[PDB]
Amino acid sequence: RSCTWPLPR
Amino acid sequence: RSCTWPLP
Amino acid sequence: GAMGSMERASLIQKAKLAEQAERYEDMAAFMKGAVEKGEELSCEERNLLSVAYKNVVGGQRAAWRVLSSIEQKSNKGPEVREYREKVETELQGVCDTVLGLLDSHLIKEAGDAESRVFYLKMKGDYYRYLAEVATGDDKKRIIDSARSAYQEAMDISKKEMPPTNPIRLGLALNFSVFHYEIANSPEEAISLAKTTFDEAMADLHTLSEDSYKDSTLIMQLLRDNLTLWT
Amino acid sequence: GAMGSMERASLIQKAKLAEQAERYEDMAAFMKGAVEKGEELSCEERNLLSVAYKNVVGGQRAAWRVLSSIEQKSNKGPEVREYREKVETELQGVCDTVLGLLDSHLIKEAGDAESRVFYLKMKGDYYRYLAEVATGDDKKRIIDSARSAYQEAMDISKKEMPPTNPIRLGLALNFSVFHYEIANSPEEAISLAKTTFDEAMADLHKDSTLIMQLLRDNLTLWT
Repeated sequence: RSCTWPLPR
Repeated sequence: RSCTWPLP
Repeated sequence: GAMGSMERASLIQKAKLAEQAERYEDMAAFMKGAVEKGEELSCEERNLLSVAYKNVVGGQRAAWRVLSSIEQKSNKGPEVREYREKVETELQGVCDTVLGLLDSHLIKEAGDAESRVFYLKMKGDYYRYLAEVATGDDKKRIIDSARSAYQEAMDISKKEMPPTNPIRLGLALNFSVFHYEIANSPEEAISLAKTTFDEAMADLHTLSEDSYKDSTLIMQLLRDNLTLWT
Repeated sequence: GAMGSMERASLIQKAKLAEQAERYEDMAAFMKGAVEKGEELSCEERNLLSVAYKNVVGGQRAAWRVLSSIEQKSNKGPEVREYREKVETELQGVCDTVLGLLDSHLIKEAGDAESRVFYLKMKGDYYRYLAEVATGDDKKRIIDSARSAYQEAMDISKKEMPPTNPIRLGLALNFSVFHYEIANSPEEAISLAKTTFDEAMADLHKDSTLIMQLLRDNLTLWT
């Protein structure tokens, strides 16, 4: 689950 | 803001 | 229609999958299909139907309120009206879908009291949502149709159910809100909510393990509404 | 198309209402209308386009992941696979729409480096969303299109942007995740993240330091 940009929410 | 059932 | 070629049991299973995936539009479409097979819903299936359409219409109602109050907070430029009408038309589309389902398939003379009351309460609730956004002659026919659906559900629930039955309470809660917020009859709202809360109090003894969590929660919302209104 | 009769400024204004209403599909459709007017997006408008499509595709990616997982843990009946397929098809339509907009209207020889990098990064990103659900020969074509877009954006960001610019940073982040999670190159991945993080500390002194955490957070997960 590596993070990406932009994030959600 | 009255409450109703079912709630969300 | 589009779900015509799918097995009833596959539609129920896919509705439960749409629920896990938080795809409530999908979930509603699946339950509509299951209903159109013409077989009665179990308790669990009723609950899938209600959850699907409450989430869909709940998001539309919340969107409509946001835009409505942006349309007032500056009351020009027609963009806010136009988008507000657009969300309004979609909301009416969903209500009409649900009212069509209740009329064509779900509201019957037969079946247990739970099921009868549950469908008629849903009918009142979905006319009430139409009422929230209607004007003119439309509004008056809509309010009258909501009242009549609620009143019939009330008559069955008083004759055939105990006063702490959750469906009974939930019904009386929503009807009290209709009085207060739609029919502009706040004394009617207040007396129904109190009478209801009290009759339920007078029997909290005779309350089921499974029902207790729900019935007490709803008695709590009646108390919270009475506080808001006095 | 659906939005052809509406004024550009009205479409932008309606996209902002939709955002406030959390109606991200309407937001996307409004912004697609605006792009189809054929004029450049301002920085504010690009972000409306980004945010609207990210939310739509975000929801669909999360739903696909829930269903794929139920499908893995359970295989006993075709239903889960059918619904996963259906979500997969909707995801792919959205990605195709975004890539259509980028190739037909947004990606130009002209403009701010920032603007050209933004759109090439979006193109790598939406090819990467396709690669996440793809198999076989199609996956290999999609991986090469993602790579080629990201690489082109990387060339520009390095010749024309500073190492702390959030777009350049986000771009290298996503491309490294692509390397590790999609293109099966942990070597290239790790190197890119370290090098990108390194060249950022050396120009430090916001949205810059989030993305710097994320480069380190990923590196933890990976090594």
